[PDB]
Parts: sequence; structure tokens; C-alpha cells
Amino acid sequence: MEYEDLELITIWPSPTKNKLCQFIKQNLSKEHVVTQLFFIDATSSFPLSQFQKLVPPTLPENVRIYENIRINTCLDLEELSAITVKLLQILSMNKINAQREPLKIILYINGLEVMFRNSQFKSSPQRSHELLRDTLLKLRVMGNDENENASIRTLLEFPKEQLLDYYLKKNRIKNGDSLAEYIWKYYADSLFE
Amino acid sequence: LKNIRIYPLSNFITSTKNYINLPNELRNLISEEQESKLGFLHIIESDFKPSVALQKLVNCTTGDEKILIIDIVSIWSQQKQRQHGAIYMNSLSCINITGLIVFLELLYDSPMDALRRCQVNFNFQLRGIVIDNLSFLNDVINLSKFEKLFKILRKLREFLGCWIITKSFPTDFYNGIENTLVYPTKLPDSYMKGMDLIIYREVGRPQYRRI
Repeated sequence: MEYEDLELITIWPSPTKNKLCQFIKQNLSKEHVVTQLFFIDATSSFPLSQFQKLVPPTLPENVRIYENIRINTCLDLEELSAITVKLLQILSMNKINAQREPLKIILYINGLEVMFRNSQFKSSPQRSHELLRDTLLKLRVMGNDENENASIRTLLEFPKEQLLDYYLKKNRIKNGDSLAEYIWKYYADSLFE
Repeated sequence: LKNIRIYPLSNFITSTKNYINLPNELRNLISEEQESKLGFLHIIESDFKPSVALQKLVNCTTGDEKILIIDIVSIWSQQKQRQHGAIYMNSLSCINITGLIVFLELLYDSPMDALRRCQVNFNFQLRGIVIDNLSFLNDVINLSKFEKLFKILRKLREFLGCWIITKSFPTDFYNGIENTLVYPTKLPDSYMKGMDLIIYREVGRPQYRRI
């Protein structure tokens, strides 16, 4: 999966550790652009062990890759909203400074269903849904910006078991959509297996 | 004698307003006379992306005609999706109802200034405004905000002559994740009462039905 082919928001169900690593390697290795990975996780589970095996930090061509991966542990929607603010600042300033090389940001979020759950228990269902909505719609507008100096694309990881609506549509009792299904139906452009 | 009214026929076949042309997929829903006077259409559908019928309703221009698409969902204005007869508003200043109302009030007051925010030469006729998706704008506060929204859209139709098409999701969207939030859509009558035609799309066969 090349950056240029990514949709504004893409769901990636249960990626293997090797596939995640290769995706990161291929994209951050692109010449003539600065590609960065912001990995935002509720469980602090970036596969560091596999990544170091496939992309050894001891090899010269790999130094910049490690320098352009940013890691964050994010426990709730309020923290994710703050991270989105920071990303928009980075993008906005890059665009401005670009006339005062091109920046390509991949925002990769794992465990969004647990951030949502956490927020929901600290606030309300209504507030969590409004914060989720506000953050996703903002990331779409950000990714949709025609500007060529700086771009963002968002990838959302979910376990396949939270996307049964998708797999069974191929071709079970259920009490409403999982967060993954909700996003699949209402916020994401596509889902990549 | 003083009160006698004699009208030229050309009055009855001429209008200062644009009307919506229903595609074949939506014909047979309303009268003949009713389709002739469609100014406000609301569509309820589960699709995040626009259904084929909605696509046909838009991208219906010819020559200098343009449709203003207020793209709250960032779909229509995506580079691979843009069409020649559309003008797009896709801005962080217009993804909530307060910002939306501010923009539409400017469009009414000073179309040129509003349209400049959509990066538009002004050699064209504005035929229609589309808003996608109203469900993302969701106590008695929303009844008032939506009434204000409808009132400004109606003023815009009166002044500019554009038709108005809006979309929302069905009630199932309003149930929320795992039903934690628990017409077949959740918009106030304050808005729905103003529609000339309300259409509901229920899907493996998609069926368009009038409400």
C-alpha cells in the first residue's frame, strides 16, 4: 500500500506484524519526500521487536526511518483530540513555512474502540459520540486539503472480529454497531484487507 | 372592473426559480404538477457515499450552471470525485452547524464574497445548493438551529432562485455505537416540514420511496 493510494480514512483489519512493518518500511523509504508515521495506540503495542528485525536500526539507510516514526500512547478521545490539534499545527505551519521537501503524514491509530470506551465512562454516550465525530470529520477535511506541501492520511486498525458486518457481507445476534462498524459505515472511505 | 386580473400565459410557464429534475429512479413518486415545482428535497439513505440517485440529482448542470456542494463529509470535493459543474465548500469553518449558518448567511448577503471562499470567475448561474450530511450537525437547541438553517436556505431560494437538496442518515445512525444513544431520520419537523419531497432509501435491493 503506497501513500499516494491511501484514502482519507482507511480501516485495516487485523494486520499481521510483518505486513505492518513492511508497510511502514516501504512508505518511510520514499525519496524526495519526508514521510512520517504517527503511531497512536491505547495499548502501547507498536511491534518494536519485529520492526527492528525487518528494519534494523544498525543499517544506515534506516536511521531516517526511525527518526520519522513518532510514538504516542492515547487512552481516551480527549487525548486523541489533542493529538489531532498538534498534527493540524504541524501541517498548517509546514504549509506556511513552505513559502517563508513535501511533508507526508501517516496517522495510524490502534485501539480507537478502547479510547472511545474509556471516554464514554468518564463522560457520556452523547459527549463521546460528539468528540469522535468532531475528530474524524476534522481529519477528513485535513486529509482532503488540496495543498501539495503537506498532507495527512489516516489508518485505523481494528480486529477482524469487530467488523463482522463487513465479513458477513460476503456473500449471529447483535446489539448495535461496534465502533469499527460504525466508522466503516459512516466515516471511513474504505477498508483494506 | 378595477379588480379584473388578466394574465399572459407566458406567466404560468416562466419562473425566476430553478426546479429539481428528478432522475428516472425517483419518477412516479409525486404528481406531474408536483415535480414541476420541486424546490426543496431531502434524501434519507444509509450510504456514507452518495447513492446513484443522489449522484444523478447533482452533476446535473449544463453550460454556465453550477451547483454549490457543501461537503461536510469530505466526499464530493475529493480530487478524484470533483466534477466540472460543481463548486465546493469543504472547510474546517463549515463542519458544524454554527459555521454552516455563518457561511450561508454570507452567501445570501454577499454571494461573491461567500463564493470566493469556494475558490471561484463569476460567469455562471447558481442552480442549486446541496448539503451532505445533516446528521453530522445533530435538546430544543437543535430545533432552533435547524429552524434557522431552514429559514436561511429558504431566503437563499427566494433571492438566488437555487433549489436545495439535503441528505441525512436513517435512525439507525442515531442509535449510536452499541445502541448507547438509544420520518425514518432524526431531524426536527422544524426542518422536515419545509421539504417539498422527502425520499427514503432502504436497501440487497435498494428501493427509493416517498415520505
